[PDB]
Amino acid sequence: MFINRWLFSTNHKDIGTLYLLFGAWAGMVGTALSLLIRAELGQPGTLLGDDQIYNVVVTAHAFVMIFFMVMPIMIGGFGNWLVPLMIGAPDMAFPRMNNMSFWLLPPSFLLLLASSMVEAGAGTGWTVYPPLAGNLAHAGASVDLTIFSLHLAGVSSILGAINFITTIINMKPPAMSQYQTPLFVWSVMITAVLLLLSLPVLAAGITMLLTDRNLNTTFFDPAGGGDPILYQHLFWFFGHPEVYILILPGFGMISHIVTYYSGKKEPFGYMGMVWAMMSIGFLGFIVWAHHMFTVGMDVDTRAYFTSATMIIAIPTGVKVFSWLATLHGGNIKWSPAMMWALGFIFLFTVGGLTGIVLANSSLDIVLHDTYYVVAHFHYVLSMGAVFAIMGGFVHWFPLFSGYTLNDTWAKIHFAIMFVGVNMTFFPQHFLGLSGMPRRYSDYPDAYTMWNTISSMGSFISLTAVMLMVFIIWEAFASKREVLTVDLTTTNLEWLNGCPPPYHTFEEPTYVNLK
Amino acid sequence: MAYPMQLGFQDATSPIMEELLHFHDHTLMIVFLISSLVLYIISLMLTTKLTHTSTMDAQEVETIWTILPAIILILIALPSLRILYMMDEINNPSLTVKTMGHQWYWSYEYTDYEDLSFDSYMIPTSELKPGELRLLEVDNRVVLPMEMTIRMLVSSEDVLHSWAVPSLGLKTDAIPGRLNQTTLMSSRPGLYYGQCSEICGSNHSFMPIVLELVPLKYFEKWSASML
Amino acid sequence: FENRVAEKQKLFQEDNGLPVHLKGGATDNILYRVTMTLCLGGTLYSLYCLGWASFPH
Amino acid sequence: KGDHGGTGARTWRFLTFGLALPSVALCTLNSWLHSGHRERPAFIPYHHLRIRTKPFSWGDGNHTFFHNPRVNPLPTGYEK
Amino acid sequence: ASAAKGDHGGTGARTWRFLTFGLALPSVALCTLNSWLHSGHRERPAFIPYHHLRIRTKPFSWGDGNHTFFHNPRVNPLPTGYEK
Amino acid sequence: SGGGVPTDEEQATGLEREVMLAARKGQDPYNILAPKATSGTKEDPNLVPSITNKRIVGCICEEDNSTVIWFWLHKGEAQRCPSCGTHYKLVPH
Amino acid sequence: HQTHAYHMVNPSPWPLTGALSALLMTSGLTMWFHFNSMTLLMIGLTTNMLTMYQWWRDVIRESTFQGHHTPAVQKGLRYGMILFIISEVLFFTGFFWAFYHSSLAPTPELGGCWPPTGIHPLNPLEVPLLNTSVLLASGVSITWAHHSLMEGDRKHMLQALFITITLGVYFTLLQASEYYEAPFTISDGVYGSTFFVATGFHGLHVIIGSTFLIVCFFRQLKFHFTSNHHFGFEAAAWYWHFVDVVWLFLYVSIYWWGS
Ligand SMILES: CCCCCCCCCCCCCCCCCC(=O)OCC(COC(=O)CCCCCCCCCCCCCCCCC)OC(=O)CCCCCCCCCCCCCCCCC
Ligand code: HEA
Ligand code: HEA
Ligand SMILES: CCCCC/C=C\C/C=C/C/C=C/C/C=C\CCCC(=O)O[C@H](COC(=O)CCCCCCCCCCCCCCCCC)COP(=O)(O)OCCN
Ligand SMILES: CCCCCC/C=C\CCCCCCCCCC(=O)O[C@H](COC(=O)CCCCCCCCCCCCCCC)COP(=O)(O)OC[C@@H](O)CO
Ligand SMILES: CCCCCCCCCCO[C@@H]1O[C@H](CO)[C@@H](O[C@H]2O[C@H](CO)[C@@H](O)[C@H](O)[C@H]2O)[C@H](O)[C@H]1O
Ligand SMILES: CCCCCCCCCCO[C@@H]1O[C@H](CO)[C@@H](O[C@H]2O[C@H](CO)[C@@H](O)[C@H](O)[C@H]2O)[C@H](O)[C@H]1O
Ligand SMILES: C[C@H](CCC(=O)O)[C@H]1CC[C@H]2[C@@H]3[C@H](O)C[C@@H]4C[C@H](O)CC[C@]4(C)[C@H]3C[C@H](O)[C@]12C
Ligand SMILES: C[C@H](CCC(=O)O)[C@H]1CC[C@H]2[C@@H]3[C@H](O)C[C@@H]4C[C@H](O)CC[C@]4(C)[C@H]3C[C@H](O)[C@]12C
Ligand SMILES: [C-]#N
Ligand code: CUA
Ligand SMILES: [Cu+2]
Ligand SMILES: [Mg+2]
Ligand code: NA
Ligand code: NA
Ligand SMILES: [Zn+2]
Repeated sequence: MFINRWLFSTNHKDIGTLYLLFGAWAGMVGTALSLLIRAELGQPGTLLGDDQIYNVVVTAHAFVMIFFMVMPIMIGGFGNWLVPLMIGAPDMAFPRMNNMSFWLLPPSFLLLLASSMVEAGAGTGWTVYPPLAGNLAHAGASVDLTIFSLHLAGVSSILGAINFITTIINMKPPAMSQYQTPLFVWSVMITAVLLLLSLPVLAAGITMLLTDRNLNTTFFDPAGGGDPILYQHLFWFFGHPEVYILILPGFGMISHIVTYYSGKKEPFGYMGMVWAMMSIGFLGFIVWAHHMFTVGMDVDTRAYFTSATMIIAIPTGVKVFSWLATLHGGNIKWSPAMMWALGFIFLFTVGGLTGIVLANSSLDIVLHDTYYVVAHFHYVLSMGAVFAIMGGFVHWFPLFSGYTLNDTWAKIHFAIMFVGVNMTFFPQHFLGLSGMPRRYSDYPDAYTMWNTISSMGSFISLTAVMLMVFIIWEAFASKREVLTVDLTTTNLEWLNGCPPPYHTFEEPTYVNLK
Repeated sequence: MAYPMQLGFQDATSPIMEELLHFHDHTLMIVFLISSLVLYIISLMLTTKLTHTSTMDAQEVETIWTILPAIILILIALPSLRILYMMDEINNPSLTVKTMGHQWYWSYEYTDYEDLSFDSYMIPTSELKPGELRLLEVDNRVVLPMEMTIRMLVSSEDVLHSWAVPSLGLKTDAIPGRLNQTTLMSSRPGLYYGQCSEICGSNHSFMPIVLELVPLKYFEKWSASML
Repeated sequence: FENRVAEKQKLFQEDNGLPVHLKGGATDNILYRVTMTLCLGGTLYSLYCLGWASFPH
Repeated sequence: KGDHGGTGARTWRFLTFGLALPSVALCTLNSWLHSGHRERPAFIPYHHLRIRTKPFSWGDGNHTFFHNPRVNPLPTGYEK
Repeated sequence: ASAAKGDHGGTGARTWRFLTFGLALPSVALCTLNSWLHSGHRERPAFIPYHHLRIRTKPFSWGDGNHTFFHNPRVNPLPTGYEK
Repeated sequence: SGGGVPTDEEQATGLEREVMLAARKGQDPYNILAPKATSGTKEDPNLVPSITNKRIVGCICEEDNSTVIWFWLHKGEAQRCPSCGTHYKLVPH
Repeated sequence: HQTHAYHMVNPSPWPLTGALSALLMTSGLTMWFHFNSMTLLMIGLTTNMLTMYQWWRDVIRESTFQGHHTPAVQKGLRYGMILFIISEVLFFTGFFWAFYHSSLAPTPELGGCWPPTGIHPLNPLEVPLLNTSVLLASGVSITWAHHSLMEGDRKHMLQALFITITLGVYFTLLQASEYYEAPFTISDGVYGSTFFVATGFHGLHVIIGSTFLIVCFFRQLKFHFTSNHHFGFEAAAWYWHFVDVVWLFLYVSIYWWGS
């Protein structure tokens, strides 16, 4: 029965639980890697005494946090648990294929571990650009294991996207149109469309890297008439959609949390929120070269990519102002999840603004490949994603487990994290403006003060992560079983109790057309 | 070069970098304003016992929330693009210098007349002369004439690198098989420092760039002396 | 050839409690054990190769 | 991208106001921003241009139908 | 559009069989003729050891590492030229 | 032309066949169609079938509302949507 | 217990055996490229085929033999196959992008021209044109098969499907022969790289699509399809039209415009 249930699952809630456990474990790995980064930088000089190992740590930190923490938690975990419940469906459209999207991730992560254990690892950056990542500068198996890890992660997510799009289109109540589905369900649909279209392009590019390294192709090697810059276009044609993939389910969860703890039945401006996410999804395919403003592109191309990139702040601003307008007039409940969501709004806004700075290709010449970019994305993406994840986890943990958390401990955890991430990443703006490069294991002496502060910040967030583990333990240890939650009339996922039974909606909801 | 506790850009050494400073000042004000307005409104929404929980009409306010950000973006894009097109405008340089990136050092070629080339390596910390800067000095600096428009051509003989000099507003990736052009003009004599800006393996942190800007007559004597 | 779909419908609808991947009978169990043994043993073998490849040899 | 369920009137109005007309407005901006007369090139009486094998059936026979004196030279050059 | 048929009415099985045997398979037969007329071995070109061709950055994982997977000795020279 | 291909009437089985047979009778036991509302007054409540004694109703109170109002409807006296007051009455089997 | 029309699938081991097959194939390719051994790769290919065989066998059992494919379930599978084909279109789009990037801006190492100096392309009017007529003709014959099935005609469905498969096999054998006869190789710079990787992935998809058609042929011999319910045949025909359209793009781009 254990193996049938947890290895042979065809159940959306149990597969969601597997993804949350996997993503939480990966989050420990990725946090440990980030602490090693900041330990190397925490004083001038060398700590590891091996800058290839430092480069391997940075590369693995990013792959772990993106492919094994954020996407499995947001899409595999919250998406599987919540989407079928929010539409009254009895499971996902392809409940068995869903299990393979899960089970592809432990082998994907094992391939990443293998890459770091053999030879001298893949110290490439998560971009994996040739020729650094080719067979002369990274001879041996590490880069090929990294490529295969990405292939398996990509297959998992492509099949998961097929599953979520099919489920959301085909399995709502017959009376429910797309414009009666909750915003989290929209956010998952749009994320899945982006995954469907973008991951096959990455798969093509990394396959061409694999064949240049092993079959004597020359897609990226000028000696054969290839071009390293072609790899960058293919990678970023996926990688820009990927940054919206990482945040869109977060936007969905934030809309639900802000609505709920404002005591409102609905988010402000629902159709504007749908418009904004669709517009971000669409524009997200036409801006990628802003990752390439220093490669030598023509000026008119730089001008186009600057302009298209700035257009995205318009629909994103609609979402920010709409979250503020959802708070407007609320009976505000100062729950820990609400604190996470308010932290998200502010930190996402800071990071999105420094992204707007970077969109100006003239200024990006000076800021590219510096810690300004690292500060932009650890605000807008890294800590945007983490804060929405923690808000969703605190808010929905009682649904998934049947048990309540201690709210005072959860507020303490929020406060420690908010201090820690700001101490870590705010000083990186100064490092970037004053010219410190990213991807460095050591820095000229002038940069010492802000590196020292940033590394001290990293330990504060470590204290928060350890506390989060204790808080989860305390809830399972004490066994306070949920009775009721408010606002079930506008939050269907709660209406089957906590946790809901293995099978829900065996008798579907009744929804008529008036 | 940067100095301890610095918060913003290195001082501008070239006119384009001056322009960038003023453009940055213009944009950062907007970032500050918008970020503080969002913070303020968050606190405004959270500090009243008054309520309004019935459905709110969104059309009127969404015009404000799209038109105003669109205007703001245009007010950023206009100076941004003017500077972009200024940078690209035809200049007619007096000198062309090539740089080739390698793991892990730069080489320089001055082949307008004479065939001069040399390598430029970081000074290890153990060899620095007293008062020299850790991770920044090189054995052979890029000697160049001040107050003159110079064409730099940038490539690589192995992996990607990127040739950067922040105080001149310069960062041009060094890609094998490609010859990327940028223009350099220093308003002042002096030593101007930069660091390799595309991850190129284990010694990416340790292949700096040092320009040495001197009057033309001194540049010519230095060139002549290489014969 | 003759249409024997009805006989397979009766087989795969028999109320014997078997999950669909085993409901064809003993052959299903053989093919399953073969597949699972290859998968699990190959996985153990791949972990050995990792250990081997993790050190200079 | 997304919705794909019913493509009804509501969806096509959403696309009209949410994507199509914003695109027209952006391109209208782009155009009325690169507008402004550009220097007319030196006149050169190339034989493959300003073709006259029969007079035009209007005007003096020598002016094209939407002749713009600022930018359309006659076979003998620009008009005064 | 730049076709020349007619039928329409209904496109059923009879029509698609008609197209299969009356147009598609005759076209395959004709291109099979065209092809089995321009068949034959042309004179292979002088070998020149161009550096953008016969690329070898890592040995192939089969044979002696220096032969492509569908190596044809008659028409595929090695980096050192044709085989004897 | 010729025969030899089974029809659904001949060969569909299981739930597929149940859905086909019910559709012939004009019935919808498997909830494929959206039910059409009544006037929803106390005298003419919306009639909600269930195989049990309670079922979740979602009420789209006005056409084009994006917010759906969800609640369990129990057997017995008709209940009203907490947003619009429209009446629903459970009709077990 | 349910009163919806959707399919609650029995707990299954095939997702796990499929995921482990992927680990074995990828670690297997690594061991082949780097450690001179095919062992893991052979195990992985075997477990992959076993997993596909048993998983799709079970889908047939669930649908033809057990009746779980109600119209709502079939509609989901239609969306799923369309979305899968879209993802495969984007995968090929990356290889077309690489081909156009390299051929529209040929670098000095090529001679600054396309085709590169020293490359002698195949004549697109010879076997490549024959392959084009073969795949176009098989798009006509599969459409005859589909209409025969809908019209209840077993014999002509089987004839037309057999003709379709024969043409797919003919394409594969012609392409195998062309690969052998080609005087350029995958190691012949970016011309060989784009040619063999793009047409090779397409040839893999022809073999996949032909295999799917062969499954459908045997299921039809066993009377699985009804005149109205035959989604496996519909999906194999959509996939086969996808393979035909990718070939037309390859033929126009790489063989004709790129010659
Ligand atoms: C904003 C995120 C929260 C975390 C904030 C932590 C930091 C607090 C600042 C909280 C307020 C931040 C104000 C900027 C701090 C530095 C002042 C400055 O002169 O910056 C100027 C430039 C470069 O300027 C120059 O060319 C040199 C000028 C120096 C001469 C005067 C010296 C003394 C100035 C005082 C500086 C203090 C050092 C700060 C040292 C800080 C160490 C941690 O630097 C930069 O561009 C920094 C780029 C940051 C980009 C994001 C901006 C939007 C977020 C902040 C507003 C939201 C509400 C905050 C309300 C905050 C609510 C929590
Ligand atoms: C969650 C992930 C995420 C998200 C959502 C974003 C969102 C944005 N990003 Fe960022 N970005 C990354 C993750 C993300 N990014 C990562 C990981 C990298 C680096 C990759 C690497 O090299 O490893 C990166 C790199 C990166 C670069 C390249 C810089 C360089 O390498 O030199 C650029 C440049 O344009 C950029 C811009 C932006 C912009 C304009 C947005 C916008 O979508 C933000 C829009 C939001 C707002 C603007 C705030 C809210 C709006 C309002 C309050 C309305 C009013 C505002 C105005 C009128 C301005 N990003
Ligand atoms: C999601 C993405 C993500 C996240 C969360 C993070 C988190 C952190 N990162 Fe990030 N980082 C990247 C993505 C991310 N990073 C990427 C893409 C790069 C670029 C790589 C490259 O250059 O190639 C990078 C690079 C990078 C650098 C630059 C290295 C260099 O240029 O040399 C640094 C330096 O300080 C840094 C530090 C940190 C720190 C201190 C944290 C954290 O310690 C901050 C605190 C956050 C946490 C502790 C999260 C904990 C969450 C969980 C444990 C989940 C729990 C789960 C459930 C409740 C279900 N990162
Ligand atoms: C009959 C028509 C063709 C049918 C298919 C035949 C086999 C091709 C297999 C296709 C797999 C496609 C991958 C493409 C890789 C290259 C193979 C290209 C096609 C091919 O077969 O190319 C051959 C080279 O094969 C070689 O190197 C060896 C190739 C074998 C090893 C491949 C290993 C790499 C596989 C990696 C796959 C990654 C996939 C990831 C998918 C993720 C999606 C989310 C060409 O032979 P040649 O002697 O150089 O020149 C002919 C000279 N007379
Ligand atoms: C470098 C080498 C890397 C190698 C990596 C290899 C990785 C994976 C090993 C794959 C093993 C596959 C095993 C067979 C999977 C069949 C899945 C399938 O067919 O799934 C179906 C759904 O997807 C549908 O239709 C539509 C979708 C069908 C998808 C079939 C499998 C695709 C696997 C490759 C994916 C990437 C494709 C390329 C994109 C770039 C059925 O859904 P179930 O939930 O099962 O059932 C539902 C029941 O109602 C049916 O009665
Ligand atoms: C279902 C469970 C399945 C479990 C997996 C089966 C385990 C197989 C054990 C055999 O292992 C083989 O041992 C050979 C050594 O004896 C290796 O040959 C290699 O090593 C040789 C040197 O002995 C060389 O000739 C070559 O590089 C190469 O052939 C080869 O790599 C390896 O696989
Ligand atoms: C039922 C479950 C149990 C199954 C156990 C399977 C055990 C297989 C062990 C044999 O290992 C093989 O050894 C070969 C020789 O030792 C290798 O060939 C290698 O060496 C050859 C020498 O002839 C070369 O030609 C090849 O290209 C090269 O791949 C081959 O790759 C490898 O697999
Ligand atoms: C028409 C469509 C849906 C309306 C509905 O059926 O409920 C609505 C939803 C969101 C609206 C858009 C957003 O509110 C953002 C923009 C707001 C501006 O005031 C008009 C253009 C603007 C782009 C809007 C056009 C249009 O009214 C949209 C696209
Ligand atoms: C045996 C079967 C008759 C239908 C039924 O079984 O009653 C017939 C009908 C159509 C026949 C097939 C089709 O004519 C297509 C093929 C024709 C080839 O010449 C022989 C094999 C070939 C595959 C045939 C084998 C066999 O005789 C089939 C399969
Ligand atoms: C951000 N890209
Ligand atoms: Cu050279 Cu970094
Ligand atoms: Cu981007
Ligand atoms: Mg860079
Ligand atoms: Na260090
Ligand atoms: Na059909
Ligand atoms: Zn109601």
